[PDB]
Amino acid sequence: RIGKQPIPVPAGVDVTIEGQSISVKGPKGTLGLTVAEPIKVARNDDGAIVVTRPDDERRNRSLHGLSRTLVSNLVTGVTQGYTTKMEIFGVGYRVQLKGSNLEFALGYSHPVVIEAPEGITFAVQAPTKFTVSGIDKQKVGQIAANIRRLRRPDPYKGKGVRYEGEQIRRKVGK
Amino acid sequence: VKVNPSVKPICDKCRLIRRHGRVMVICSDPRHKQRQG
Amino acid sequence: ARKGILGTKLGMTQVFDESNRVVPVTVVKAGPNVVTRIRTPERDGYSAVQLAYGEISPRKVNKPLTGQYTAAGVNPRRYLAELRLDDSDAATEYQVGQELTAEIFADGSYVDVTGTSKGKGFAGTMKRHGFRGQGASHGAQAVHRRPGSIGGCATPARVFKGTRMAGRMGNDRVTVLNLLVHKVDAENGVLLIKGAVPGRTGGLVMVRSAIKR
Amino acid sequence: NAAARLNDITYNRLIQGLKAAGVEVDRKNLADIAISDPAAFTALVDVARAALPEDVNAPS
Amino acid sequence: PTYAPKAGDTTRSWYVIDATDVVLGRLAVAAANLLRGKHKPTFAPNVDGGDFVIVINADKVAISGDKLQHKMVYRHSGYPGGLHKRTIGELMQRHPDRVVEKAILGMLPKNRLSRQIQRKLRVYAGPEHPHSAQQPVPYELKQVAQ
RNA sequence: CUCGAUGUCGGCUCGUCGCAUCCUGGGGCUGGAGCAGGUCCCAAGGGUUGGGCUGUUCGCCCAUUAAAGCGGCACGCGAGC
RNA sequence: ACCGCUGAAAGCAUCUAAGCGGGAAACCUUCUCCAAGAUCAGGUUUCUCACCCACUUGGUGGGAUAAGGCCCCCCGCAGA
Ligand SMILES: [Mg+2]
Ligand SMILES: [Mg+2]
Ligand SMILES: [Mg+2]
Ligand SMILES: [Mg+2]
Ligand SMILES: [Mg+2]
Ligand SMILES: [Mg+2]
Ligand SMILES: [Mg+2]
Ligand SMILES: [Mg+2]
Ligand SMILES: [Mg+2]
Ligand SMILES: [Mg+2]
Ligand SMILES: [Mg+2]
Ligand SMILES: [Mg+2]
Ligand SMILES: [Mg+2]
Ligand SMILES: [Mg+2]
Ligand SMILES: [Mg+2]
Ligand SMILES: [Mg+2]
Ligand SMILES: [Mg+2]
Ligand SMILES: [Mg+2]
Ligand SMILES: [Mg+2]
Ligand SMILES: [Mg+2]
Ligand SMILES: [Mg+2]
Ligand SMILES: [Zn+2]
Repeated sequence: RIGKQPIPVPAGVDVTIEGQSISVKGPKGTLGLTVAEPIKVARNDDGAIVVTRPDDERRNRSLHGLSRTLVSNLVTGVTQGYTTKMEIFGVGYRVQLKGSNLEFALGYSHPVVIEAPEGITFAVQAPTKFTVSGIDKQKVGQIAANIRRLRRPDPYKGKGVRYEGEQIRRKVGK
Repeated sequence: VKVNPSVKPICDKCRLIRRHGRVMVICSDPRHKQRQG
Repeated sequence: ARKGILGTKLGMTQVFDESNRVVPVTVVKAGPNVVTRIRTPERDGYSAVQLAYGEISPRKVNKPLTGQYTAAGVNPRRYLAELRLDDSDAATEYQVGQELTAEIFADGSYVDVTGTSKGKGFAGTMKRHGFRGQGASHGAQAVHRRPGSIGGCATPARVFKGTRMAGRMGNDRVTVLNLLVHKVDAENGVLLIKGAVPGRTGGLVMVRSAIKR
Repeated sequence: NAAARLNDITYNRLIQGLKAAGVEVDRKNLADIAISDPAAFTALVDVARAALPEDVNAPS
Repeated sequence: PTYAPKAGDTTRSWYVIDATDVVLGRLAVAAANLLRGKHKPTFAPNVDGGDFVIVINADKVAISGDKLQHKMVYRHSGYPGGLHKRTIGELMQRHPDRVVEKAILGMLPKNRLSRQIQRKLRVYAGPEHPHSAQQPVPYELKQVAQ
């Protein structure tokens, strides 16, 4: 079903096609993507994005619903940029900005610094709460998955870095 | 994981999927991770 | 920025430092050198610098080798060797005719010293590879220093390539790593290098700065 | 087979076309014309190609 | 008396084969026949007939995705445990001319005259060859229709 | 297969190879609080001690060790002892 | 091995089918050594850079030399 549904475009000032290619630009930075070769991307009446396919294969149905939710991440990620929201639990654990970087005090014998790459901006809101922002959904969630594995998963005291709202498993201990 | 040539779901929320050419069981309870090898 | 010099080993002696410990040094005359040729990557394919060393009579050097010095404007020397640099920024500090001396090394720096090890002749297996031999008694017939077995049986019907055996030993290029520089004497042109330096007392020695530090 | 393929036909179909036209030249002399007289070998290709059936894959 | 060629009758020429999308099996076969002279009607298996082959663009040959990972190249040095192995995918980065040249030299006959045949083969990686003093004519792959 | 000869245990000497891994290296699960473990998966680069008893292999014992691995190679190796 | 992010076929979900990461004494570079007999026999330089004779006038035979090396001589911590 996904892929058989158009892409709503709020602004999309240069949603273009140049020989099996696509680009986007708007209030934020620009983003590029190349759809796989059987899947054609085309226009609706509103200048929007509607993708097509040859019909009923094992491999063309897969690349169609895939390549819908990759093009729509561009026109969402430029208008409404993605922010992952993470929290710090445990007694004595905290987080600060050393400039553009992000230090952690996770019970180690050294402060763990995380060098922020291009396109990613860190921001804290509390000593136990912070956010990771950007425009690319894969590039944001890759950085937020590096921070989640900074400590070993601890099922006894809950000491670690988490996503907000998620519920890790807990054991009884002694 | 458990590495046994016979894998099957144990509880009612174990999915049974296929990745990288081998059949494995993922779940929420971590003692139900199984694969074939 | 790997510096290097050619020199002559002069023997060993001992010296005392500030903590009143004894330090076995090995005197190396890091003599005056000169460049005579620069290997550039666009002309020769790599980056290096020749170094000429040693006093010699100008009649003992033949006409093919004399003319290689006339193209550089240097009197003929005895030895001639290359210092291998990295693959970029070749000769911004080496010119043809530049005099290199012994005080390019600082006190307390580390050096890597390469020369030719002393010869030991046709050496048996207990000296060359450190075997054990059979016993000295308890019946051992004529095998007191012999290597024993050298293979299996009908499988495999061959001695493997690389089996350790008797043969000549010495005359090998041996590099000794991370030697401490106790004192450089700029008045005499002498490095006091802590430890052992391979060679007979008078052989050629290349003293290069360490990479392992 | 080397000289049939300078005249865009396989050896597979040259022997078929020279039996469908009644040319009983043996392979010794057919390989001696190919070296010594090449214009007399193109004519034996055009005899064997024209005498070949039109759909060579259709059953007889 | 069938024809056996004299010395001084084998006339050689210069071909150049581009390899921009050609698989390694189609190109090693068409270079092996062209070096030995199977395409010439004056063929004799004991005479080094055949032309020169210049293979340009060997870093762009068509090898599948599952062969740049799992197809191995073995050498043995003679010393025990001296078996080494490198994948095709880590030979197509350093020495891409050796991958095309190994596929040709396994398709020549295993005899003495193939060591003179393989002296007529130049394999390069880029699109540029030094043999412009000669005039190499290009050679495209053709299949005779049947 | 070998009877017009293929010299057999154990030890010494020198090896080489497999991984069904003893130590060290990387992990999942745990009836894993920690420290130590149990179990499974990945991994063969190097290391794997010296004595008492016995012809011994094996095995028990002593003092250690990061550990004192299991096997193939004519139960490797007597034109080497 | 194991852990992932994005993400369908399968409106959910899933480390995967397109695509991208983290990952060990194993592998490959790095460090030491041998190595162009690597017959694809390599590279940058320097020196000599020259005569005479006969014949069946040949990528022919000889002779005499340059640059240069070897033998002999004095030896070595180099060595059967
Ligand atoms: Mg994997
Ligand atoms: Mg001696
Ligand atoms: Mg002894
Ligand atoms: Mg005797
Ligand atoms: Mg004796
Ligand atoms: Mg055969
Ligand atoms: Mg007999
Ligand atoms: Mg464990
Ligand atoms: Mg294993
Ligand atoms: Mg071992
Ligand atoms: Mg290694
Ligand atoms: Mg006693
Ligand atoms: Mg063994
Ligand atoms: Mg035995
Ligand atoms: Mg045994
Ligand atoms: Mg015995
Ligand atoms: Mg024997
Ligand atoms: Mg590493
Ligand atoms: Mg060398
Ligand atoms: Mg070789
Ligand atoms: Mg040479
Ligand atoms: Zn379960």
